[PDB]
Amino acid sequence: SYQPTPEDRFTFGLWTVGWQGRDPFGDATRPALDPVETVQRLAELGAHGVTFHDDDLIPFGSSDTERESHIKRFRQALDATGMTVPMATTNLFTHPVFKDGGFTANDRDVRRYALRKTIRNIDLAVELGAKTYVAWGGREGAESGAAKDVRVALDRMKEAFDLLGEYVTSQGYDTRFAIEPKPNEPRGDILLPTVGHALAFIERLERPELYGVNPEVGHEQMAGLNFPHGIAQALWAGKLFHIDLNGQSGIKYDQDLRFGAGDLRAAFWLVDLLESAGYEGPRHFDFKPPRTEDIDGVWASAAGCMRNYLILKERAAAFRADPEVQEALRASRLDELAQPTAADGVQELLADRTAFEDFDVDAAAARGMAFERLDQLAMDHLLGAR
Amino acid sequence: SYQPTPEDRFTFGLWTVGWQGRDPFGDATRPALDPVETVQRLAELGAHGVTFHDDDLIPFGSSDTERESHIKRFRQALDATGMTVPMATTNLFTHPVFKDGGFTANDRDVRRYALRKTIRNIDLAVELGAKTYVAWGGREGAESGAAKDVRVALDRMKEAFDLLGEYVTSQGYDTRFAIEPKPNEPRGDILLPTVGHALAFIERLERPELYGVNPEVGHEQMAGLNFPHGIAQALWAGKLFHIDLNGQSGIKYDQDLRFGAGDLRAAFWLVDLLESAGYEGPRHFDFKPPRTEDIDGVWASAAGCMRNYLILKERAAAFRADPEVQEALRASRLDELAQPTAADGVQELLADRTAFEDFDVDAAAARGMAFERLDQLAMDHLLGAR
Amino acid sequence: SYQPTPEDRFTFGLWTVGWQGRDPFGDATRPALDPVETVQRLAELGAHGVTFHDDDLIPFGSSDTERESHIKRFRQALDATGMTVPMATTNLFTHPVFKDGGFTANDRDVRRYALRKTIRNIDLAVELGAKTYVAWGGREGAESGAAKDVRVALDRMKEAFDLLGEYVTSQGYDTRFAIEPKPNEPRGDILLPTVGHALAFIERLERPELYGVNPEVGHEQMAGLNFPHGIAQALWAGKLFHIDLNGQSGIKYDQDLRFGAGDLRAAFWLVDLLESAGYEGPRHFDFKPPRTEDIDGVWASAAGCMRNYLILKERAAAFRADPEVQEALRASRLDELAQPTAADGVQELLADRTAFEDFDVDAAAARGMAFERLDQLAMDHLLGAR
Amino acid sequence: SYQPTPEDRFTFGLWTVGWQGRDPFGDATRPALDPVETVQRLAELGAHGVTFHDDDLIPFGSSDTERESHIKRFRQALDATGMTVPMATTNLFTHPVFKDGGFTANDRDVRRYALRKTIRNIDLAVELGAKTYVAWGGREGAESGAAKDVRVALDRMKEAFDLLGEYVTSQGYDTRFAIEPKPNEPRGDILLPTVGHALAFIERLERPELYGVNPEVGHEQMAGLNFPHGIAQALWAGKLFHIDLNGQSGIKYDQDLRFGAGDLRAAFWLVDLLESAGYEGPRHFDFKPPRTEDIDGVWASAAGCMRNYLILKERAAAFRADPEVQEALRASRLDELAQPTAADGVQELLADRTAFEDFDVDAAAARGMAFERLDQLAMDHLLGAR
Ligand SMILES: O=C[C@H](O)[C@@H](O)[C@H](O)[C@H](O)CO
Ligand SMILES: O=C[C@H](O)[C@@H](O)[C@H](O)[C@H](O)CO
Ligand SMILES: O=C[C@H](O)[C@@H](O)[C@H](O)[C@H](O)CO
Ligand SMILES: O=C[C@H](O)[C@@H](O)[C@H](O)[C@H](O)CO
Ligand SMILES: [Mg+2]
Ligand SMILES: [Mg+2]
Ligand SMILES: [Mg+2]
Ligand SMILES: [Mg+2]
Ligand SMILES: [Mg+2]
Ligand SMILES: [Mg+2]
Ligand SMILES: [Mg+2]
Ligand SMILES: [Mg+2]
Repeated sequence: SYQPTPEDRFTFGLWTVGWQGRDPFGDATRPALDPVETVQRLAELGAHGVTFHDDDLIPFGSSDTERESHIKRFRQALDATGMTVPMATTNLFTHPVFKDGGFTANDRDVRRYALRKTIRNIDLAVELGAKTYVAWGGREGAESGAAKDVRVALDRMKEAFDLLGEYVTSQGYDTRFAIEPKPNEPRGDILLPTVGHALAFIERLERPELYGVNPEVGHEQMAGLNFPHGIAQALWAGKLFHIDLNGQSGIKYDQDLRFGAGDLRAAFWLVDLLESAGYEGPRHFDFKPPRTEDIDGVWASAAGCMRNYLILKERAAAFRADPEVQEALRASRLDELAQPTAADGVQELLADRTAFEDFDVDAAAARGMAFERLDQLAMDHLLGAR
Repeated sequence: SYQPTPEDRFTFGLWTVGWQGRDPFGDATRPALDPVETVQRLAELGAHGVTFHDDDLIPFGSSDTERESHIKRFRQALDATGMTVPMATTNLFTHPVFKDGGFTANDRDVRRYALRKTIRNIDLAVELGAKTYVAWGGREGAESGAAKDVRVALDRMKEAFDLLGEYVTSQGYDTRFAIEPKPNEPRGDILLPTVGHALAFIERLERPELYGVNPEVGHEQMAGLNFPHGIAQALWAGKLFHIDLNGQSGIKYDQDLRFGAGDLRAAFWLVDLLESAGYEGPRHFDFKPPRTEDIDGVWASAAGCMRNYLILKERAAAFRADPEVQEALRASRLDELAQPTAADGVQELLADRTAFEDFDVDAAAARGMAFERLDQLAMDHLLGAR
Repeated sequence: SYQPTPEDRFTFGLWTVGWQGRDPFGDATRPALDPVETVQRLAELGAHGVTFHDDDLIPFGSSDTERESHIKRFRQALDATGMTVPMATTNLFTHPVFKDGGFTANDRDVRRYALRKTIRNIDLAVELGAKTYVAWGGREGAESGAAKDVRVALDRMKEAFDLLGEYVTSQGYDTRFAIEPKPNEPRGDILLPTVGHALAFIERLERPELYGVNPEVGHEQMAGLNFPHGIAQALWAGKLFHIDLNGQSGIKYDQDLRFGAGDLRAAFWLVDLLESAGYEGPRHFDFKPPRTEDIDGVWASAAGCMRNYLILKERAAAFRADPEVQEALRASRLDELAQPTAADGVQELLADRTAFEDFDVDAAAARGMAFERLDQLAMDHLLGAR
Repeated sequence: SYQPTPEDRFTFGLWTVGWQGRDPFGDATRPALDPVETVQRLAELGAHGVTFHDDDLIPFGSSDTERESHIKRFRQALDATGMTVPMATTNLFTHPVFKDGGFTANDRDVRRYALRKTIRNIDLAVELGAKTYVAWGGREGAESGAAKDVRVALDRMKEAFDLLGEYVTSQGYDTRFAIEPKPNEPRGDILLPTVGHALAFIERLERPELYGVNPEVGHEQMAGLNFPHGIAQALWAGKLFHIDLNGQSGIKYDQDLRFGAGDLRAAFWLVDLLESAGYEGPRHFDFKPPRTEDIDGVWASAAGCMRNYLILKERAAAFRADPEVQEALRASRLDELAQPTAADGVQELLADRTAFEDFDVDAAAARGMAFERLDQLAMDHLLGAR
């Protein structure tokens, strides 16, 4: 049964189990966690690696001697546990200088400072082993319409990601970027609000191949969108470089519940998709243990993230492996969807009378899709009533 | 003041003022309108053109002799009024044969029939003068997770749009396609749910240049997204081929209120963007006069669509033309957003100590953005209190 | 196994399995079902009874001979199967005359007609043995602000329910009313939009005890509310007279999915609540088999409604029965929540220095609620991982 | 012009212009404001009064000497400006001890502490002349289903309000309570989530007449509800004791934009309602100047709150005063809505053949409501296009 292994590739941010509980209406309920303690406890839980924002590891404002003490300590913990660092990112949202954005701040000097802060952390991420560098532009956007010309801000956003592509190319680094979309919060509306908007943006950059997406369950659900559908389009585009797993219960503030909570059936269809498409990147949890919890509650919430992924993996595997489900898929013509519509081109199609002139539209309209039966088989597998 | 002219390029679908009032809980409240009567009345209201789905003009199932009677009659009305037909589209949603989709139906023969129905109407649209052919895949999607493999459905969707690109290319037609996104309704989740998802999809087609988007105000608002922001990204990508104007009051069923209703400030920021970016396509209204109205109420609702666009155009023009607003934009550093972040490349940026080492982060953090003052000037212009 | 029997009190509307699949963008995909055939197919499935709108049983406009003939063949089917009719309701939304409302229509003659149509069906409901009479005011509301004065509409809505209470009291009928709330659709905004608004309104009627609520899963979820929370307040108020069970996947158009679909964890906490509070009314399913389905998919969807309630009942019962869960509830102090705050009274609380001046606020702040461990035990029980 | 004077009853919380800009992803961008400076800058702006949470005026944990000193300098500022204190409230959400609630915390000692903290501030509110005492239960609720038994929590919530009613009655205080509803944030789901739920709960308290509601624009809009509709029901119930005015752009995190921003047409229909129903309470602004702003942007945002109410008051007044609008209201039969449906009574309605057996349902169905023309006249008046 459900014990995490290194092969499950479960990772967690320093900021997830390290969340102190501070929210818009309340102070911290927990003490700050030491990164070294977090690496050790996560290694004991069966996680494979940890990720970080620069300001999680090195206190904003640290002198270069305090910086290397922090880095050194962290790296001894990693080396002692065998924990990996698959991804890293920059905090371009906490400090008041980023109140109007990092890469798309109206003030040019803030945009330059944002880029220098990011490059300093790309060098660190690369020596720690990170292959993905995430960008969450949480402050890029607006609360009012004339505060941001969005066509000019997209020029500044393209310009910042192109300069970053330039830099990693000239250094010969093997890192790839993954843009993390979110529709709103903390800005009234955030630029590149969904997976689709981030995908389309990448196609306009100088080096498209260096950039993919880091979609998060709760973010797409804050726009009422189907997260497994958005992940299937990112996989179809070859751009799912990383993923953030957690839970969200509707269109409201961003909750970051542990994975499995929130929309449980969407979590099931997501694990089924990730596992049958053979996604091989980290299964990263970007969640917040509720501020009602003490530190024992924090590790119970982190353990529940992994446990729920493994139960859903087991149930999805059993659903697809079941002969009855395989027969129900044929009955709903999922095999026929995999056949080309018109492989002999549009002239064969135009000549075929059975495709239009002689098509019996009413016989075809009367065929049932048998979708409810197939979805109740999926419901029975998820609940273990099969 | 606010009289529609031909230069305003206002157009309406046959199905908008022709909506009979039928909804999921109620029967029709109005009689069916004759297309000829609609062309004449819209021409009297000051509209520039009309659009149509094939089944609006020619009754589904018409023999080829009844088809040409309908077409002939319509074309005499257009010719008598000088009304244009800038866009046309296919109905791939009403008939029960399309219950699981047109282009991405699981049944291969339905997908072939969908493509033949569409090509027949592209030929008609081209001889009537349409330069844009819209595709709204209202039935492409699902209510349950195993009913549609979305990666395979995107293959079938790419395949259908590529066959259509093939066909118009081989015929030498000057039509371009515009995909119309919608997140849900009538399917639980519709494929390519937002402007961003449709933009990203286009980049994967064989002939990307033939395809753009037809975004609709209320559709992006059904996902709680900022519609002026999504339009600015489609304009930045060079893909705003057409637009559908109406109103929506929140995340709920698709209302199609007349333009100006619903989110009035978003309507203001949309007209400001369309007018200052010099969009030159039709201002098309895809709206439904509420079923509470009789035919006099239908033409009053259609007239209100145009009237509201012209009042907002006038207010947005006055906002941007005001010296005080121009001064407030400089104060919020909207001019500095138009300056390149690092035009002398990443090595100049890396060497600049003022960009990091010597950057006074606290002086910069303390600068106010002056955004509330600028937005209250915009509020005063919209309300005519300035 | 999970076989329904009439002992489980499962009931279905004639309009549910009977929906023909017509939606805002599509025509019917199924033929009309004969009520007699519905009564015996539902009896075969293990249902306990059926409910109806007047217009589901007797076609609008039937002559009295035709009316009596429909009632006759229906009642014969009831007698033959042992099926009961627990509830009935009026259709005050389909006919065009109800386009601005039934009870709160601006036209006074339509409000009188709405009342006569309802009274006629109350007499029939009582003859068939219905104990609850539902009123869903789906047309009471507005799309625009000046169209409905809402304080005056609530006077007309109170007036209508007061006259229906006077009528059944004069007749000595044992029937009570249950108001069914819905936030929107088919009107832009519907009056009494949630459970709370309907509960508050009832306290203003002349005979408050004759009226309760008939909440529906998907309706409260269309406003992003927690449906188990809404039901606990209705049960706390002693007003849960009936309940409509189905599924909804978020804030969008009203889907009416089969129960168990949509928010599955909310369905689990709902069955946990109804079963532990000892609700004794009908478990009524107001759902629509998707229009993708044929008649065999209709009965599979209906059967799935009952199966899912019975699986969730079993898991909720096993959860509450588990000693480890019972121990986790004590650790989270749910036993202390049941203790009175200040049964000693106000002056004793004011004299209690340990309640304020000597309360150690930091020792209390430091106690973790242990809610994540508890919620993961609930997750394990729902998935059958114990 | 639109200059506020104290005659307009505009009031502001100390926590509003006083917000320092700390949010879930960011630190403060503004220094703390001294209450004394807020009182005189707001008096200069034309405000009538200020409101407070205990912890806004007296820092949590102040010794009684420090407490009295804070109250002293505040009261001196009040006396010097002629500013009033119409309302006050308790902070039962910021301190970590309130992480699972104040009045419905699972820990009994915290619920007693919550009551003592509130009573202490009721005595201070009454001394400063407050007539309304608001209770916003922002921590009463849950993120998971078994963490809070909601029927027992509502017994504890009733118990707490009953004891506060007993306390002010024994003291002979002339102060009434107003419950402030909010659907979520900071808890996953908050108890009494909307106006209707709070209204329904009040009818179960021991002294219902001591309690009403303090609805907030953005809170009801976080559940997609019509705020003018919610306010008309509270006014119909005689329970609108206070109101919080601000803006919200849809269903997402609570934004607290300045009034007039967000849904501008809902702000117009809200001022129309408050002004035509003769609401006489404070027009209170509970908003947050965006963290992008400096202290000058704080006072511009505050001034904009008042300016927008005064512009919308003028347009709503001109709308209702227009003979053409008065004629349009008669055409839409808003005068007939005010007529009793059946003042002749139930048996006369039953004997009226014109109400049913001789009602021409198709002539009534054919009458248009003329609501679009009416709504466009309201649009013209709001935009000043007449
Ligand atoms: O909602 C907030 C974001 O998801 C944030 O937590 C990012 O994940 C982090 O900045 C790394 O990308
Ligand atoms: O919401 C429905 C769609 O917007 C529909 O009305 C399309 O506009 C039409 O099929 C032409 O594209
Ligand atoms: O969403 C609509 C309602 O659920 C409606 O169908 C009612 O259930 C019916 O009028 C009788 O109860
Ligand atoms: O969104 C939160 C509430 O608006 C809160 O700030 C209340 O207004 C305050 O506790 C006193 O009324
Ligand atoms: Mg998040
Ligand atoms: Mg994330
Ligand atoms: Mg629409
Ligand atoms: Mg459209
Ligand atoms: Mg429903
Ligand atoms: Mg119902
Ligand atoms: Mg708020
Ligand atoms: Mg408030």
